[PDB]
Parts: sequence; structure tokens; C-alpha cells
Amino acid sequence: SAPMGGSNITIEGLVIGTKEEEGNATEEIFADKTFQPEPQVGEENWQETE
Amino acid sequence: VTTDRSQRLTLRFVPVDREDTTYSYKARFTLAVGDNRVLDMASTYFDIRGVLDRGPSFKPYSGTAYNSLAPKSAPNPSQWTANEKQTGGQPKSVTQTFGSAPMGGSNITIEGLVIGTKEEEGNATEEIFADKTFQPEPQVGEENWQETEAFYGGRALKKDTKMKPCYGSFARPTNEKGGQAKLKLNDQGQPTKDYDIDLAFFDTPGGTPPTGSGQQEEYKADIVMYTENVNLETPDTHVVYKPGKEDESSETNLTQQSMPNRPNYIGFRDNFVGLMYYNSTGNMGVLAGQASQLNAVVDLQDRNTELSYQLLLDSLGDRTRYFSMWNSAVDSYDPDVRIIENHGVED
Amino acid sequence: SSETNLTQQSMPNRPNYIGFRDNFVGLMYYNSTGNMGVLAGQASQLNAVVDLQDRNTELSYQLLLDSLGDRTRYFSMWNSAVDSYDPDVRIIENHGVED
Amino acid sequence: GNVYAMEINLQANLWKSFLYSNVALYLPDSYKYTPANVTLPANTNTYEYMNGRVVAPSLVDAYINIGARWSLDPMDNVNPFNHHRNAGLRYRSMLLGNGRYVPFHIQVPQKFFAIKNLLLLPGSYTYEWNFRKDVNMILQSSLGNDLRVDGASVRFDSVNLYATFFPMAHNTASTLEAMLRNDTNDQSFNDYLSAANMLYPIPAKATNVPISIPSRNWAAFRGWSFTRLKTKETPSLGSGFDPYFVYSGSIPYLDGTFYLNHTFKKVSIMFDSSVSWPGNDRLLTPNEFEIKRSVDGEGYNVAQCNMTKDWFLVQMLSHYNIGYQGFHVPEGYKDRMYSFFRNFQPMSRQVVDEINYKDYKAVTLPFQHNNSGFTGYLAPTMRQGQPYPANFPYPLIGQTAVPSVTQKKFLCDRVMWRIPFSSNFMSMGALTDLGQNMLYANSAHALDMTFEVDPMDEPTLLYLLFEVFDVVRVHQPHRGVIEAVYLRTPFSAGN
Amino acid sequence: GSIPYLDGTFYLNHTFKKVSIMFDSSVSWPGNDRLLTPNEFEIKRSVDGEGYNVAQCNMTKDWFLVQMLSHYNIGYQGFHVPEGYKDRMYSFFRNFQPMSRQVVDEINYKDYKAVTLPFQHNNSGFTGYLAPTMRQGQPYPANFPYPLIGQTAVPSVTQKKFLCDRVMWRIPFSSNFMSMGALTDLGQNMLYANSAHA
Amino acid sequence: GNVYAMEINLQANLWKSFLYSNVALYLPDSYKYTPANVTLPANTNTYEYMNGRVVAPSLVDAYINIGARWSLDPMDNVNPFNHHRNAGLRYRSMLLGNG
Amino acid sequence: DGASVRFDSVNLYATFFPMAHNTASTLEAMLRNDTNDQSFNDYLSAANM
Amino acid sequence: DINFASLAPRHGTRPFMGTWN
Amino acid sequence: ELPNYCFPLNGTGTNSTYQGVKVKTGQDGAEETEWDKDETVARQNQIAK
Repeated sequence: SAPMGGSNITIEGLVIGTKEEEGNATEEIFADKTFQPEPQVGEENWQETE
Repeated sequence: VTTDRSQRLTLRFVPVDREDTTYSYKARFTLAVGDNRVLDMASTYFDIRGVLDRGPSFKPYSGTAYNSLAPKSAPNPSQWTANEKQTGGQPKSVTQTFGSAPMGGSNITIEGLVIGTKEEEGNATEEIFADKTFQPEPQVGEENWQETEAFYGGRALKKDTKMKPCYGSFARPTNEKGGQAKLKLNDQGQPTKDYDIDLAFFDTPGGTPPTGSGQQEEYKADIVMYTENVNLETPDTHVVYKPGKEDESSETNLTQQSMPNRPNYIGFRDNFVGLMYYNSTGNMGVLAGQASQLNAVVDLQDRNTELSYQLLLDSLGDRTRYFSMWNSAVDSYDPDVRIIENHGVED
Repeated sequence: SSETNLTQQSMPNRPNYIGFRDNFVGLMYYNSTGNMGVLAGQASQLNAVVDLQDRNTELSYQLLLDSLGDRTRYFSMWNSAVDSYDPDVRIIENHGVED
Repeated sequence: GNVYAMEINLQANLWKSFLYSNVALYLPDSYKYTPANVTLPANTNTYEYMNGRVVAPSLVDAYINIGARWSLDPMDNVNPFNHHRNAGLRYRSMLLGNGRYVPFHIQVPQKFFAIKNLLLLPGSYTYEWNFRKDVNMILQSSLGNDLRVDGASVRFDSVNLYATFFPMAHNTASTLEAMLRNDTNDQSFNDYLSAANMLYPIPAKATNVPISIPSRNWAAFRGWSFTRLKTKETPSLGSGFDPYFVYSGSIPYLDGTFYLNHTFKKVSIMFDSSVSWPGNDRLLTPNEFEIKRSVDGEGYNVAQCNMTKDWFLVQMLSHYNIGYQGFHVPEGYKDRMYSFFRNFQPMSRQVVDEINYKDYKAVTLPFQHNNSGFTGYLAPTMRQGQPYPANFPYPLIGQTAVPSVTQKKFLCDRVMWRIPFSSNFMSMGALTDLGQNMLYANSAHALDMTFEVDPMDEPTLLYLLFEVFDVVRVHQPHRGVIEAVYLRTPFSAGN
Repeated sequence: GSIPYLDGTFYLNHTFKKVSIMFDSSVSWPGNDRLLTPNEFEIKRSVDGEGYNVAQCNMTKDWFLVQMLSHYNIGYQGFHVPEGYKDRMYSFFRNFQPMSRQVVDEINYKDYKAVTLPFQHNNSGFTGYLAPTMRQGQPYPANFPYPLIGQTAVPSVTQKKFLCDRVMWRIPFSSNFMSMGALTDLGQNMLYANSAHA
Repeated sequence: GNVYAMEINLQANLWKSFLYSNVALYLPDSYKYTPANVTLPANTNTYEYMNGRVVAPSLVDAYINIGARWSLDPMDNVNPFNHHRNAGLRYRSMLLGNG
Repeated sequence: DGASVRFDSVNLYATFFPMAHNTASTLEAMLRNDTNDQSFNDYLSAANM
Repeated sequence: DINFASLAPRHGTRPFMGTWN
Repeated sequence: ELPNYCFPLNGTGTNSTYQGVKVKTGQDGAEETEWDKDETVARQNQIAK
């Protein structure tokens, strides 16, 4: 199963968040494969949809 | 050994004087030991009558009284607004609903759900519509697992009643048959002699009937919900999670979830400790011969009467026996809660 | 047998323990002047028992045992095992649940 | 194929629902947090705060210290009587019924030692007493919140004095009076505690508390009792009201629930700044009562904890006269609810050896997982995640068991520590053999005492009881006359 | 079932209100102004103007005294728990159980409604309708019982009672109600029955 | 997303099953009823009557008198020893065996 | 409800301390004298209405 | 019931164990 | 005696989708097809029969 929801998927993996950078340069924050995605983390509620 | 004379066993003295104040009460008795008697002061006590308010922080049970079997994060059947909106040319701003319809029945009309019938003439058989003020009851539904009737109905909370998760939900009854709807008062503030209840009617979506057989007349009510506003409360729970700052009714707020409030027993202390002043010479008790008038008590600050009495009873008796008259019931804890002793589980 | 009868539902029957009474009370006749017991010297016919209607030997014995010992100890020879009830069933004591 | 089904572990859930409700919710506030988008009141002593703060269920989860008796280490310093599972308070709170609004009708007894057993001869006596309306003093709560804020209040509608009289034959009662008015036959009484009470402040995080009393007599001294209190859990008795008593849990100083006795390390006693006591080479550490030790080169621990051979002996001698000619369990009628061996709980556990186990990693709580997919993420709420091999705790058992170190401790939850001023520590009589020695009955010594203790991170009191005699004699020479004479000694209290 | 008269399981002792004793249709007993209500042993009272209740139930001061005196010689010179070897299974304090509860004030709570059992719902959708059978209905706010706690607590009245489930009430014909010896002091008074009292 | 699951309050069920089996089934007959289409014998003192009569679980439910020690008011006058939970009768019934 | 009972036999058992006969014959001779009548008292000791 | 025992014993042994006189 | 049940996280379980409808214009009470789709109410309400 794949519990960690996100915004996109690339060679760098799952996009778990974003930051402003320059407003035009907004960086995609990829999950650090050495510990993320954590197996104890998943969707907050039963209405569930990423 | 015993007198034959006409003489009481128990005397009760009311105060000759008293001083009720901001944080204390004082009283004076004339303790008349009559003649040809002796009084043992171990017989004596103060018979207090009064009233407590324990405040909103009191809770003498674990868990909740209301809907305790409900899954947490399950909502009350309920409504909100502006859910589906697809523009070109408008954000449409519809009403939207979630719920269930457990009351099966024979037909649906402007009057709502047909729950039954009567003969009238054999040809004139009257359709008995649910009395919306208390039918359909939420606690009535299909008798067995096999059945499913043709037409259905139930209740839901109108959009103005803000969501709470069903676990712990209470709302006071507003008629003798346990209906929960508010009386209307909306023109002027007197009750309008009627309930804030509307029928809402439903069919399968035009994306599931076959094409052409879903236009012109093909729409037909087969579910009805008696939507209402209620005096909703959660007297013994709180919302532990919700998906945003918004307190309002919305699709995401159906996913709120609640936890019961922490147990908080309140009562008088063991042996009523703390109730009287002792070892407190600004507030000292008095026993004086009424002619002599000089106090025989002579108490001190570096004495501890309440602990001395707690220790004494454990030397005189068995503190594990509770005794309501003196409010004696010694403080404890569960020893398996103090020292965890984790033997695992027999699974 | 029918499709609706598939939905029949059952409940277990109520528990009903049957056995002899505490100390075998009720088994022998006492204080019951139709059916009185006898202890007599075989020669001379005078019964030494001489019981009465307004006497209660069975309650008298039940009270005696509580003064002579601890009724919480069962003893199969005399069928001694005093009647009780669960105190949490007599006085409900509803502290709610830890859920 | 087989019928469709879903599986639950009941026995694991009946245990987690025990640990979370009975221990996780009682961990100190610094182990809790406030949920996303929730607003609490700033007054932490209030029910909405104590209730509004969430606790991650991974603290005190099903496996925590599995296999061992170990009280959790933050919990040793938490008041165990402020818990919803204590039967005595449940009973006392249910005796009034289930509502917040409660009229009441109660029989409060008289406790003052010079009166509580007294026989009054004929006469008219003015009797007064004064009573608190302060809810934090007169009520108790199982959380200990500030009821003067959280909305409790009390009103007295009437207070009446009852007296019950044995219906004595008048010629017998008129004789008994005439004998008890004679000054040969003064009734006399002794406060059961019979002590002088000192409270000394111990600042937050102080490990040492040195205290002294100046040169004075010690005639008929009995010994010391001592224990430790929190400052917020101790009301001021010197005033009509104490507005800074912002707490309503148990009051150990008043009610006997003493629960920090395990926090003492050592106490030493020194008369006249030279004359160490007990001196005379008595103990294995002659000049100090070493109550417990954190590391033990010589082997002076006992009872499979870290209490010492000296201290356990001093306690078993002072409570039960046991230690000389061998230890055994004291017979139950000499082992009351406030006795030592009734309350003494030694404990041991094993832990992963964070120094010598080379494959160790320091995983903090948010990164630990066990039951992932089947459990909420750091909250008592809907299950989150995926099934995955657990990364915590390291195993202490089986074929892959991890290198491990021992920890040892004790609890002692209703005692207060005793040291009899008796030449062999035994009770041979109420007036000891040192309290009538050639020295202490004659020459006025000064006393210096000092304690070493675990640091608390909140302000505490040493509660020190100098055990003395505290006696009254009561003479009733005429109708409606009471003369009463007090002597506490030593620490005589009047002129 | 059990036969209390034969086996000692007496369970209706809480149902007595008062008992009065009267010799020769004039000589009230114990008389002599003894009790707070001299002519009657008022076992319990439903309303208490003077404050004669005890033990945080509705049993009286007079009756509680008489029972503690007759079973344990305790009342004069103060009440305490009787020592365990003198407090057997058929004794008083072993069995005496005082109780209190709060109920909605059906007179002074103005928003009250009298919802009878078939119309009450709580755990609807998750519970069988008036039967120990399959769950019925829908999840919905519960309409019963009214809350007696929290901020929205409802006006309430207290109820008080006691139980005594193996005792049988006692009244010693002894001049002070105590047991001083098996032949009482009044029992070797009243030989005086030359007027033969009824 | 998260694993498919369904949620159950085990603690409320362990308490409701206690109250229903130990108190609801012992409420006097006037609180019970006869189910739809079920035929009981007219002799009320018989097992088929005592077992056939159904009791609404809403009487003595989980929230009844919550927070208080209170014996139910119809139960004060019900013989408490006529209960399946009394150890003395269980022992005396099991002493003779289970047949 | 169908219960019933049948008694197949009833026997009286008695147990005797094996007292020395010169002692028992002495005890009998003391207990037969009217000075030494055994006496008993019903434990309840009441008239029942 | 004023716990209605009242019985004969007030007894004791020799330099260990009894024969009477 | 009393059955224990296990229930979906959302309470109602497997919801089917429905659309709101209304009676046409009050012209008949001649029921069967004299209803029409209510545009004031969402086309995907979630309900369990």
C-alpha cells in the first residue's frame, strides 16, 4: 500500500510539499528516501483523496 | 447502670450566633451539659446542611453518555452549501447533503414518506404519511438484514446546525414523542407553534438511469429526508481533530472527530479534612466554660491535627472499610497503574 | 422453510442453575407438627423432641454458622455455600467506560 | 471458499485502552501538545487546558517496558492519588450522586486531641468552630484543577451541634462527677502525631538542603520523621484564605498521601558542629544515613533495588523492631496502611546499552513506528500509515537480544521516613533511652542537618517533623469550669 | 428461588418507615423522652425539616443509633467501624449501603419534555429497536437522558435511599438499647406483670 | 491511502453486555413484552414464559444513572439471590455436575 | 417445569471417640446423675409470627 | 439474636498433657 | 445475549449517489412522473438506503 499522498511524482520521487523560492522558482520538496515516506504517516481522514 | 427518669439520648443545638463570610462560616453553640449527666465529646459532631455547585469541570464517569457506540469521525446526517459549483457561467452555490434513510416505505409524495395504509372503503385506502414532528424515528429501520423496500426516508440536520461528529451528540427533545426540531421564532421572538422541519426529495443521478430515460418526467423521488434544525450540544466530549479553522458546516467538517472529556470526580475529602480550621490561630475554635469565658483549646501553628487524625484511624482500625457518616474512605490508586507490570497480552 | 425464514434470529436461553439448598435447608421436616421427628428410649414411648409451629430451626442454624465461622468458605459435605449476589449488580455503580 | 471476514486483536486493544486512559493521559504537560487549529486557555490549572492538550499514544504503548515491573520514570514524581481510578475518591464523589448541583447533609466530627475523647462534666460551655468555604480546600478533584476558577462554590444553610449521652443512673453520674472533679483524676491526652512541624523550601533544581536549629534543650526528644512535598500541593494554614493555593488534588501534608519518599539520597545529623550522630561506628557509612545509592562498589544495596543495607535495617528496626536477629515479613497487624513493608516496592528493568551496542541509533518518538497502518500518527485518533516492520523498541529477549544495562529503584508511597532518637534504633518505650541520657537531658546542643535529594524542576518543601511529646491535662474543679494545661516537650511552645 | 424465612436471605428491610410500641394502649415505649421522636422509632423519613437524617442517606439519627447500639454497643461515646470479628455476615454495618443520585427537575426545568421509552433514542443505527436483536436505524443526536454535568447541565433534584440485604431489624428490650447480658435489665424489671401488660 | 477498516467500541459493548445480561433480564415482568408472532404459556411461573419474554435493552442501558451508585428502583424489591451470578448457588449446582 | 426426586436409601451414620472403657464408664456415671443434666438453647431463641 | 452462645469451658494442661484429679 | 457490531469509519458505510428533485409546479398531486430535478440542490448527495 501507498499511504503518503502528494502533489506529483518524478525521478526524484514523490513531491510531499513546495516552497516559494522567488514565486516563479517555487521548488518541489521531494521525500528524503532515507526516512520518508514514514510508514506511520498517511492520509488524515476517511474522506481520503490526494 | 441506667436512670428511669424522663431524659433524652441525643440533644441537637442550633447556633446562638453565626458569621457567614466571603470564604468562611462561623457558629456558636451553648453546649449545656445538664446535671446528673456526663458527655463524651467523641459523641459530638457538626450536622452541616448546605448546597454545592461542582462547576462545569465535574465529570463522574469515563467515556460518554451519548451515541457511545458510534464510530469516531462518523458525522450526524447533515447538510452544507456550495459543494458542486461548475462554472460557465456561475459558481452555482447549491445545498448538499450526506446521510442515511433507514425507514422503508411504500411510496413518496408532497406529504413525504408513505409508512403505512388503512382500508377506508377497500378502494379508497388512505396512504399514511409519517408525522414529520417525530416520525420517521431515527431508531426505527428495516427489521432484518435481507430486506430492502422500494422507497426510503430518514432525518438530517439542516445547514444552520453546525457539524459535530455523532459520537457524543445530544439535542433536547422539543415534543413528548422525542422529536428534536427547534420551534420557529423568526418573524418575532415568540414560538410560532410549529417546527423548523423541511422535506428534501431525491432520485438516482441522470448519469445512472439510461440516456433519454432521465429527462422530461423520468426524475422521481425515491428517498425523502425530513431535514431539521436541533438544539445540538456535546455535554461530555470535545473535538480532538478538525481539518481547518472553519467551525461551520462543510464537506470536510464531516470528517471532524471527538474524544470524551477526561474523568474528574469531585467530592468532600477523606474524613472531611480541610473543612474545619485547625492549627490556625487567627481562626481558632473555642471551648470555654460560659462563666469563665477563657478558651480551653490553645492550638499552635507547628501542629498538624488533620495528619494526626489520619494516622490515628489507621492504628485504631481498617482504613479499607468505607464509612459514609464521617466521609471516611481513604485515598488510593490501582497498583497495576502505579507499577505498570507489563506481562503483554494473551492473543 | 422459506427465503424470509433465512432471517430468523435466536437468543441463548436464560441460565438456570439448580441444586440443593445451603446446608440442605428444606430437606428435613422441622417446626412442622404434621411430620415431626423422633428420638425416644426404645422401652418407653415418650418422644424427647417436642417441637413447635412458632419455632424456626432452619433460620436458627443459618445464623449459628455465621457466628461460629466464616460463611465465605464453601464445604461440600454439608452442602454449605451461602447465598450471595454480585455487589456491582445489586448497586449498579455506573462509572462509564475507558474508551 | 471460506466466508468473508475481517480480523481484530481484542486482547491488544483491551490492553492499549487500559494504558492510554490510565497512564498516557497522566504524563506531565511537557509530554503533551496542542492539536492543529485548537485554542486553549492560558491558565494551565483549568479543565479546558488539562482536557484540551493531546497525548501521543506511542508514549506508554502496549510494548512499553514489556516483561518488567517498572513505574514509568516521569510518573514517579506525579501525584498517584490525583487519578480517576482511586476507589476512595470515586466512592466519596458518588456518595453525593452524579449531578454538579448537589444539596448536602453531612456529620463533620471533632479531631482536636485535647477534646476529641474528653468527658465533659455538668455545666454550660460556649462551643465555637470556624469552617472553610474555599472549594480548593474543602472539595477534592481527580485531576486537581483550580475549582475556584473552574466554577465550584459552596453555601451553608445550617450547622447544628449534636451530643449523645449514655443514660447513666443519676446516683452513679453524680458520683462519677464528684470523683472526676478531684485534682487526682484529671483527664489527660496526647496528640497521636506528637511532633513539631517544620517546612523548609527547596528551590527548583536544588540537590542540597542544609538546615539547622540553634542551641536548645533535647529532654524527652523522640526522633525525626521527614518527607518531601510539592509547593503547589501544600496550602498555607497561617491565613483565613490562601489565594495562591491554585490546586485541588490530594493534600499530602494534611491527608497522609506522601509520594516523593524515593527522592531522598542521604541525610546526615551533626550536633554542636562536631558531634556527629549516630556516630559510634554504627552504620556501614557511620556519619550518614545513605537512604539509597546510584552505584554500589561494596555491595551495600538490599532487597533487589538500590535502597541500602543501612537504611532498610533502620526502617525495619524503627517500624517493627526486626533487624537484629534477622529479617522476616512483619505480622500483618503491626503493618498498617502507613507502615513500611506494606508500602515498599523495589523494582528492576533492563534497557538497551546505548554505549556498547554498536548498531544502536537514537530514534526519537516521531520517527519510532510499531503498529503503523493500524494506529494513529502521534494522536488518539483515526488509524494512519501502512503495515511495515517495527523499528522500536530493540528486543531484550530471544536469539537476537540486544546488549543491555540494568536500572534499579524503589517506590514508597504512604510512609514518611523515620529515624528514632533511640540508642539501637528500636522502640523499647515511648520516652527513649537517648531522650533521658546523661547528655541530652542536661546540656543544650545545637543541631545541624543536611539532605541530598533528586532535583525536581519545580519548587518543593522538606517537611521535617521533630518528634516530641505533646500532651494536655484537663481539670474540671467546679460546675461549668475547664482548666487546661499544655506541655509540648522538647520544643515547648509557650511564654 | 431463595426462601428468606428458611435460609436468612432477607432483602426488604429498606421498606420500613416507622414502628411504634405501646403497652396497655397508653404506656408508650421506650417513652421517657428518649428518642428525637419519643413515641416512635422513625426508621427513615422522606422529608427532613429538623435535619434528623444520617450517613448521607435518609435513615434517621435515632434508628442508626439503635442499630449500632444493639449490634455493637457503639452509639454512646462516638461512632466508628465495628471490629471485623464482631461484624459477621448477618450484622448491620457489614450490609448497610447508603446511596444518592440526581434526577432532572421535572417541575422547575421549564424546557423539559416527558419522552417515554419507545420514543427515546441514543445509539440509534448502532442498536436494536427495543429488543436484544439486530441493529436498526440511522446515526443521529441522542434525545435522552438530559445532561446533569458540564456547562449546559439541567436543573436537578436529589434522591436518597439505603439498602440492608441480610439483616433483620432489632430493638433490644434493654433500658439503654445495649447488650449488657443475655437476660436484659428490663426483662428482670417487668416481672411486675401483676398488671400483665398488653 | 490508509488500510480499509471498520471501527468498534469494545469497552461500551463489554459494559452493555454486562448490564443487559445481569440487570435488564431481571427487571420485573411488567417491564417486559411478548415478541411479534411468539406464543408463550399462560403460567407465568414457568421457564418458557421467563425465557420467552423479551426486554428492551434501553432499560438499564450504558448511560442509565451514569456517574452514580444507585440500585435501580424496580430492582430494590426484586430478590437479589434469584440471580445466575450468585456464587453459592453456582457452586451447589455445579457440585452435582452439569447434566 | 419437570423436576423430580427419588430416594433409593437413607442410612444413619454415627462416629465414636474410642474412649478407654474405665474412663467412659466413669463419664457415664457422672453424666447420669441429675446434678449433671446436659442443657441446650436454640440459637435464634424466639417465638415467630 | 443477642448472639446467643453461653457455654462451660475455662481450661488448661500439665507439664505438657492431661490426666485428671 | 446482546450482539456486538463493527461499523464503517464514516458511520453510514457504502453510500450510493443521488440528486435532489422537487414536485414540478404544484399542478397535480397525480403522483408518479410529475417531479423534476431541483437545481438548488447538488447532483451528488451521498445516501445509504
